[PDB]
Amino acid sequence: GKQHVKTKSDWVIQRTPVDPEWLKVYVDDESKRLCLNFKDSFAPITVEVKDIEKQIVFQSIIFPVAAGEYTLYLGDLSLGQYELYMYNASVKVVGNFTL
Amino acid sequence: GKQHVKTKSDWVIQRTPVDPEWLKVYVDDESKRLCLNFKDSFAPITVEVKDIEKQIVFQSIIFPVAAGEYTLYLGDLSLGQYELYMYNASVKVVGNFTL
Repeated sequence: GKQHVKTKSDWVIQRTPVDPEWLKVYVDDESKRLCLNFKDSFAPITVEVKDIEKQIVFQSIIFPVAAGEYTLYLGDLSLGQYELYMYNASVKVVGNFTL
Repeated sequence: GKQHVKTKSDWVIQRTPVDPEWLKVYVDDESKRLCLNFKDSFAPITVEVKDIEKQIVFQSIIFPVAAGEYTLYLGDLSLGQYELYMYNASVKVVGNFTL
């Protein structure tokens, strides 16, 4: 029948310096796209974009199941200054950009 | 055009103890199933099972895109004693079980 397997977890990330370039984010202000390039796969991460009046104007969850480029579509946004906030249990990422 | 957005990452996980029950592993020796229950979503993780001669008898990548239970079928395996090893860039997990 069904039995618990006693496991031990070694969180190597807690003793391993992280690559400053694990994530590279770009904005294309012509096509109104955000491009997120992950060097390795990663846990799902929530992406929020906030305007100058603190309105959340875009929210999505990205599933980086493989290394490579993930695109987010910001076509519905006005021009202006935006804050990018990405988060999950492991990391919080902040940046700013203009459309 | 396309412009780099400077981002600052805060790796919360590097300074935060992780719930020892983040992952619960079970084995059903009748159905020859391994069951992996994640409390939260997680990065893709490689699952390897080794026999007493250290032959790798099962190897697969799991994609824990949502919290919940993931099942792996071990029908190819003999009755016997096995070592479990699961790993990605962030964690290594070890346990042992019987079929």
